[PDB]
Amino acid sequence: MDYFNIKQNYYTGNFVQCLQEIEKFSKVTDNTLLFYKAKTLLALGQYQSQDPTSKLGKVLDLYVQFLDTKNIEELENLLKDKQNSPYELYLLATAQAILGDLDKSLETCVEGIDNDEAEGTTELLLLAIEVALLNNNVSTASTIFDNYTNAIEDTVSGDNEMILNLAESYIKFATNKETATSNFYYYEELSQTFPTWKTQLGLLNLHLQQRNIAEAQGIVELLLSDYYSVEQKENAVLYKPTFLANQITLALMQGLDTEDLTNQLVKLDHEHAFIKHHQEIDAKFDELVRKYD
Amino acid sequence: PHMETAIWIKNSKLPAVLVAAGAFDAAVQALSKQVGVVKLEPLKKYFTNIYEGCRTYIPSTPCELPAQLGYVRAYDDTVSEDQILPYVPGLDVVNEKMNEGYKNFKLNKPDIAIECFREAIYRITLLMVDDAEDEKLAHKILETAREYILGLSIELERRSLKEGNTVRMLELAAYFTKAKLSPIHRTNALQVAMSQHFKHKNFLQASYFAGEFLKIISSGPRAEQARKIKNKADSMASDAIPIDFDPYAKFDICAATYKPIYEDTPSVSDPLTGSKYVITEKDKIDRIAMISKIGAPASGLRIRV
Repeated sequence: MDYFNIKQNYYTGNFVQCLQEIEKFSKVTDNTLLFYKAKTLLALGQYQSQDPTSKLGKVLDLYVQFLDTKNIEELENLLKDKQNSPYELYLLATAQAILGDLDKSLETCVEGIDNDEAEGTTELLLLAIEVALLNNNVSTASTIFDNYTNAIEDTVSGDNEMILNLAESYIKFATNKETATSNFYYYEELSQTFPTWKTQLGLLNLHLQQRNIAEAQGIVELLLSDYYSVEQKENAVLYKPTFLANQITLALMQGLDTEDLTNQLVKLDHEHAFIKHHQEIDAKFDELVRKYD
Repeated sequence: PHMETAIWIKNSKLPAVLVAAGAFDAAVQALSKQVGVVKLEPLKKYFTNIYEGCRTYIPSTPCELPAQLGYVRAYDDTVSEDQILPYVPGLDVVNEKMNEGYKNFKLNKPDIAIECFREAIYRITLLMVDDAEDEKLAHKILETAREYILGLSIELERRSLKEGNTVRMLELAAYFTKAKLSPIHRTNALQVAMSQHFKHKNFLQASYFAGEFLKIISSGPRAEQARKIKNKADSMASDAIPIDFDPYAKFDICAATYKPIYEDTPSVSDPLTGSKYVITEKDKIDRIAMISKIGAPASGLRIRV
């Protein structure tokens, strides 16, 4: 239906505006509206329980609370055996994957991708593909994606065509296919229409991907340019970790020392993919030095 | 060892790729049979950089989801699925580091310069190259790199002497002159030698070196002193202190003991560096880049895809 705007702003990263698109509805106790609102508020770091009445807006509070204690107790609890909507599940799947249970997470996702609620389904198709690729499952991601695609018709592709292209993108990003054409033009366009850290950072990745350390270099200097790292401190402090991680990899291509000072920031800061891999690899090496005495 | 990774290991088993594919042991074992690599510690940073250098993360949608891994391949869409390999920073950077070396050589900081050449030797070791010109070149750089590590290691060992050892100190300042550096740089070696053999009334060398220098430097402040020194010296074929050094000979300087290895002299080489030592040093680590075993047999440095 209509909130094509609310959405088109969310998946491009500017919650500055994605929230203004929801303001245009005077609390229509709509689940789609509750979802993106609560979700957009979290993003702008201004979440505020949108009501404990809804057995969704309630899962939301539980999920937000979860994020602050890596504790799925009441979240997994207040959902078990109960037949809930994809939206309620999506929040559960993330909780599970954030914790590391990537296999029980894709299950949760599929469980709901294939049930009742007309609404919330495409939002899950994405989270399913994301959670699959995280867990390193490319073809399952592709299949989860292919089955849903070649089936569903023109209307779902209406509002959610954007939610879909995104998933298709992440698959292209791992598959490393059309990384220079179809895929590059995809992020290319997004940044030149929605200059967010999301769109930008994506583009930066397509450059690193492509060896364009030059263009890559630019996209970086720019993200340091006040317009982003000050005139947008908001959804910019949100992406700092991943951004440092991107700089490290760029810096490695140019053979720069920075490899260390830079990931000091991300280390003594976040514990994400790059640092997960970094400690993994760092240790596996010392494990080899012991080994050759 | 995943969808992407497998392709790599399937497509090339050369160290650099093994490292990027996260298969460290496999790589350790290859550098061992191929270049005689034994001591691993000063090689960690290099395994790490290769690995992290071909991986990049793009943000996941709900931001508090962990980022998604993306691979950086060596070539583009238009290549045999056979030739799907990881991106490994190549020679652009090996030079960049070779220069830091030269910069530090002109500045007179051997420590910080040796540190650089060593780094370039390490990067060459885990390099990935496609052309044959580049493979030829990689070795050319490796050669030079060790000639500077060796030459400076000698100058350093010379500076580490307490007076009273002037016999050996004149021996070293002369051998430094034998390190196959580029002429522009060999100048500073000659000047050190030429001037120390002067100082100890050994104008038999003092003259030699100075001339050997003047024939690379027409005029200039320092070049002018070379002249004034070669004259005074030429007028008294003195032999203050005879040293184990024959300019009219063929020999290599032992990278460990810094004594000359003449053509008869039995010696052993270093599989990686190629530096030469006296038989005394067999089975110890090379001094040019504490990584390989001297004399251990190797099947060649594997750089090319």
